[PDB]
Amino acid sequence: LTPAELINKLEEAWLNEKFAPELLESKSEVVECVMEQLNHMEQNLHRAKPGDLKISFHHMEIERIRYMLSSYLRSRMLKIEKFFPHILEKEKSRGEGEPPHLSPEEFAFAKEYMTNTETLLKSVALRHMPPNLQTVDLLKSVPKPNLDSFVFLRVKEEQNNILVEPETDEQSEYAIDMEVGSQHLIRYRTIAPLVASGAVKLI
Amino acid sequence: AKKSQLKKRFREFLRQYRIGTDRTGFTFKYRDELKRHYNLGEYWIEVEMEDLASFDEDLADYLYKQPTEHLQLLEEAAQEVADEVTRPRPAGEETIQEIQVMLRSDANPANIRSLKSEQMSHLVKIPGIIIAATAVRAKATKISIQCRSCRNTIGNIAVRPGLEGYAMPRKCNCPLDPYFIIPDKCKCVDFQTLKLQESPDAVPHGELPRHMQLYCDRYLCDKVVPGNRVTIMGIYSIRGVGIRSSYIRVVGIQVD
Amino acid sequence: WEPYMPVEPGLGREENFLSLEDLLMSQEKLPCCIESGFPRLGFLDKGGDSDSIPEGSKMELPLWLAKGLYDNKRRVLSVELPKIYREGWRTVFSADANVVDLHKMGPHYYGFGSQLLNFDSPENPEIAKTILQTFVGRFRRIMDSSQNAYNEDTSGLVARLDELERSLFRAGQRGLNAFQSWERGKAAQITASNLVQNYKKR
Amino acid sequence: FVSDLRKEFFDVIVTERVLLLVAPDVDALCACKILQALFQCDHVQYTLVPVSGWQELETLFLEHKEQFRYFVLINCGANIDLLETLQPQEEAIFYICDTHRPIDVVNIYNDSQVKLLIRQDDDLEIPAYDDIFNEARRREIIFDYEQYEYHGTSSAMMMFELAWIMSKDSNDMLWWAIVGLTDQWVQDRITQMKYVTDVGTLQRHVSRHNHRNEDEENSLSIDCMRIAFEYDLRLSLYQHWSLYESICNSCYTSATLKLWSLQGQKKLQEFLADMGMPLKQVKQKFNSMDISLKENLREMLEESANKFGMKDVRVQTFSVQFGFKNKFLASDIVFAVLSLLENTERDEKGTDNFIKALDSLSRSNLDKLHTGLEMGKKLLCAIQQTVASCICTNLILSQGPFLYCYLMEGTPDVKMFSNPISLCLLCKYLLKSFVCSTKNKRCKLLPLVLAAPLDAEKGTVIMVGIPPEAESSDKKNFFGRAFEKAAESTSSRTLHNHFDMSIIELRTEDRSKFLDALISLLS
Amino acid sequence: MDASEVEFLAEKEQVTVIPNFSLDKVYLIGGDLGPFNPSLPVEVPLWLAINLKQRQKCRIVPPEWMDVEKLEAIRDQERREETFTPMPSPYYMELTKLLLNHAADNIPKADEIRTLVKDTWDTRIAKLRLSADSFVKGQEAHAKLDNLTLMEINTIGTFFTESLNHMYKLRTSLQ
Amino acid sequence: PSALRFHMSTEEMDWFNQYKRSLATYMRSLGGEEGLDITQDMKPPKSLYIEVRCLRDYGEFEIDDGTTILLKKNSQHFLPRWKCEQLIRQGVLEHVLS
Ligand SMILES: [Zn+2]
Repeated sequence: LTPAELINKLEEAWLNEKFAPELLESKSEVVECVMEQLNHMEQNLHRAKPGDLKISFHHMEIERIRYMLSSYLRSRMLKIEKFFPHILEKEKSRGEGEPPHLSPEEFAFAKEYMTNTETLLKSVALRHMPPNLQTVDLLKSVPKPNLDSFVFLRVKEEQNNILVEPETDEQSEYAIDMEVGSQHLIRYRTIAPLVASGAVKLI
Repeated sequence: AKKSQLKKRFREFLRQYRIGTDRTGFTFKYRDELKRHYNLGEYWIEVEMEDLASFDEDLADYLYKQPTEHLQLLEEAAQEVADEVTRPRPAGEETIQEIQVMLRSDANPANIRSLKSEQMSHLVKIPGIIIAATAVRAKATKISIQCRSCRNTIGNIAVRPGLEGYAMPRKCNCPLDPYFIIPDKCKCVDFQTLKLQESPDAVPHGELPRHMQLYCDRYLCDKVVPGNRVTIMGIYSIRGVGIRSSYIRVVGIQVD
Repeated sequence: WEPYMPVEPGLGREENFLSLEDLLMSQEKLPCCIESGFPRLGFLDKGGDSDSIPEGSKMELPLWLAKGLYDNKRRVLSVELPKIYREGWRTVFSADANVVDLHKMGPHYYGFGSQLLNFDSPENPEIAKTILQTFVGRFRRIMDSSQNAYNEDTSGLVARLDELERSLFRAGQRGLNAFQSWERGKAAQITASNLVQNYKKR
Repeated sequence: FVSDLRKEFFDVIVTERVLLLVAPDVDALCACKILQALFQCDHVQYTLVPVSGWQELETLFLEHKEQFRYFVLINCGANIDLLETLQPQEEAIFYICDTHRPIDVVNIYNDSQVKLLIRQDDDLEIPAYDDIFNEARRREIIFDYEQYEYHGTSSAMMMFELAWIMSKDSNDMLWWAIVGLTDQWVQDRITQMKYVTDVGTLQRHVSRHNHRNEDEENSLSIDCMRIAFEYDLRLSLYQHWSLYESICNSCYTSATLKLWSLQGQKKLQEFLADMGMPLKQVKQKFNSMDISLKENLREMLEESANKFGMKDVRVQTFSVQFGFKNKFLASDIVFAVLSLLENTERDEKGTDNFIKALDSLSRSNLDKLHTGLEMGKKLLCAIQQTVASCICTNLILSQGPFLYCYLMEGTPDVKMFSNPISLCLLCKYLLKSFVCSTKNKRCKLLPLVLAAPLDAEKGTVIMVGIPPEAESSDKKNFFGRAFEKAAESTSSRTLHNHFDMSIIELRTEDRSKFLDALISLLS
Repeated sequence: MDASEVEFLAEKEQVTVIPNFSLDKVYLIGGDLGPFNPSLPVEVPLWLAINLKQRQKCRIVPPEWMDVEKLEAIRDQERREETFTPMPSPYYMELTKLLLNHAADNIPKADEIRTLVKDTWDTRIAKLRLSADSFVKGQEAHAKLDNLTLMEINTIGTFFTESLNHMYKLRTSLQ
Repeated sequence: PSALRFHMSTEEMDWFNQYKRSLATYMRSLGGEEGLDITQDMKPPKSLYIEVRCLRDYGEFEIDDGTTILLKKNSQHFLPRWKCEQLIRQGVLEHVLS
């Protein structure tokens, strides 16, 4: 893995995270590698003599990569904040052998956010409520991801015999043979495993 | 012919005019406006006169002195450009609609009492106040005729704009004058006539204000109601011995 | 990057518990008949002199109350469709959908029409079809109005659109202005958010 | 006295924090624009702060005396001893690029902080160091050296030279240098011969940059700046408003034809008839006139002017055409920027007035330029009306060797002339018109001292004076020294805040004694 | 995804510049920058080329596809096929805008290039509008948008997808 | 700012403080040493130094070099981008383009 391939993987993860309705799989290894490279390059730039153009080149590159990393992490944070209860419930019932969806820091942040929200709602309102009505189930109040949203994608590995609208026969053509390099407009529910396995890129 | 060259020059003006500097960016002004208006359903554009002068001074100078043919060529060029910008139109809208071009300029306005007889068939800019209007009648643009005896048909005849008719043929090509206009095979547009009165300050002392008849067509109808101050840009034209009534074919209105 | 992100309303037969717009849509009243009388609730009816609402009375209850008290047994409450959703208006909608004023008919047309499907009726397959065909027929004009309108007063174009169509219009207008600002080279300025400026106005 | 600029000025401040102080004048603004372009190209941090007078200069220096070490001053702080007033340190280095020729002797003979960027090849008579610093001979030299306040070379030309040495010169910098030179010409601060020499130099540079070639300047796209040399007319803004108003509101045509008088109007009508242009077209906007009338306008105008006693109706200047519609002349930019700098309706936020004036000089703020053009038209009309009113009613009295005129408070558009540059322009225009009108031979070679009600509350009147008009004047002004001596003699309360000593304030009470003492001193 | 981010993805293509300064090899995280020899071509990412041109330190060489004849051929091909056609670059509009706005004295015949790119863009946008209208009218569930660039998608995105989401919600409610 | 705080309840203020602490902890958790501040860098980068102009008096603004800058209305400084983005977004500075 050349560093260029690491940057390309970071870009692909950023773009895939931006257009996905749910919270995709964590990629903490890429984050840590990119952070380490940036940290080393900061000192490598600091040592260099002032007045050199290489300083400008390296500083511009660092500013160009830090933005992408921050945007990816910000998207993940927003998605965690919008759907904390369902994400936490899915994390509790996680089975071994399945890739994790949350880094430990994100898991702690989600726990703290849920605790803050529950404590605030309880203290402000629920205390003075009638005794019978004082329990609110956050698993049935906070919204859920809309896995039926339409997305744009570019195909990397060929897939054949893909079923469009599997639950209805109203569609005239129900079979799609995706080639390599083509782009399609289709629902997210149909092609979620393809995005998960890296065979399809959301652009 | 020179008509084709003039039409090509107008098309180039429409397709190549840009506004802005390289420090911010460039945006084509009339092509984008044509596309936007055609998609919205409004088939018209408002072409300034300083822009056309800056692009081609000769073209602007041929519009201030022979407005009829040059305006017709400009409208045809606008139609062709609008057709090419939105070439893949949705099903049912293959046929291209006609575009009406309105003019505007920042010149100092003239007076109604300053209109000489030399300035006939020239673009003029006169202010005033509207004091009358008429009901929106119909004016034909394309007509088809048919013989009464041998029922020969001569379709797609064009009628000049303004208060000008069409002399029907005598020979049948079946008595003399055997041709009648087919009612349903006629394309018509809106049509209105106004009366412009001289401004209350330009009137000399001890004299009643003068008037002037106006002509409005297509999207210019129902834009001004009596009692509005307007600035009119139009073509001075004619409709006792040798005396002819004179009106003003309005090609632009700026309600104040 | 929009700073404030309120909870989106839920289209279809299901609402969102935390949605403000869905909390106002259900407030709209719906014709109902009291199949079994409500004793000791006659104080609600100002005209009625008795302290108990009699059996068989008809009232325009809010949608949330009708949903709460409804039961398939139809022994506590029965629901009558509003006038806009009966056959008479459905045929008019089928005639041409771009001429009606879905802001005066009801500020939330699609949402309320979908919520009407919770109550069982023999006309639901027709109500759903009418709503779908209305949306399909009105989509194209909304798209053309939103995309091709630059630097022009839009109050005349959004005066006959309900809230869902108004949101679509906003999306189209913000998708056009971004490109136009990019081409003119005004997208390279670091600018404060709208919320900060609005706070500064105060 | 700085001999080299690529090594002693730029490289010293490349990796430091510069602080630019710019005086409010068009030449200073152009020099500042060129310096900012160079600094931004070389990644040099700087702080740009407006400076108006001596007091503001001192206060702003005190504010940032610790945060910065290297200081650069443009068109300010060169005719006085900056070291004594500011009291700087050894580390601080002051770079000064100012057009005032009577440089302070102390700053000339100093190598610690004052590194003057003023060119040493100018007409400057430097006194001997031993005579001044080593006694009546010293006073004689002092009086023979600091007698006048004639201006010098343009700062923008020096900035363009600095950019040229570094090979970082673009068309935008050449245009700013041209605008600075034309600003100097318009204010009438340089002689005609020096203006012609500078025009020749800038013409050489323009010919270098605009290397026209076949199929190279044809395939070259529009929207690229194209500066060209043009021997054009002597009319102000004649391409924006009508030709008639331009003729009636200029300075050469109005003074030569005596347009303030009815016989002048008749002569103007005869001139227009002789040219052969209908009165309708002449009164229309220049961009809407007939093409045929604009074919050979310059030649016919020159001929019909030659018949009517007008000779110098053609001047040498430059143009610019960056796109389809945009096209200006140097004097138009000068007038627009000057109007934006000095505004009375925008008296609020004077620093914002400076900001708008600076922003108008960029090719991305053309709307501000157009507003400046409109304001310049209004200013020209106002000064013409005021000159006509002053001449017709005989408000100018030959009080001894110098003429004295005072603007009444009730006089319309009097708030416009409280500003310095507007007052100077009014003074020059009024003097030229009066010289053209009057018949007394002695009065034709006399100076003018104009006044204006600067502040009503404190009873302060602003005063200005210009050198006597002549066919080939040296532009040398002695009014500052005489004003100072008369103020000391009368124990008057006068202020010299402005960087030009010829402009001072004065209380209403001290007016009469000051005037009488000035008459006695000039006798 | 705003247009600035789409530009940010188009500022990584490769262009050839002819520097005037001299510099040795630079080891960037994304690649190795070739030796900088005056009057010698060295390929650099577009952002570096733009910065160097703005700082007066290079001379941008126009890309191969930026020719009048090639662009006319592309425009004629686009106005001939019903569906979309392959483009000389996936970021042709951003490349054209940036290069023609920041370095026009080096590129010759810039005006005709800008006039032809605009025509191709207009035709492709009209085709995209037809595709959207046909998608909604037919109540389809899939569409094959081949050879379509990112900016053209960004023009109509966030409006097409939301409309399709609402249509799907209104389309399966009784189920 | 005190203006926004005046309209906030005490429990809401406690929630805000706890949210801020959790956010800071998450920021520090990222990577080694000081973490990557997600709040900054909210727009694609284009150049290192940007020309800015003050819009109000803000005392003096200090940089890591140990030297402050007197922020006075209608003054311009050619500072690097990464030091002024927060000030620009708050409304204390304005980005000046050529
Ligand atoms: Zn016949």
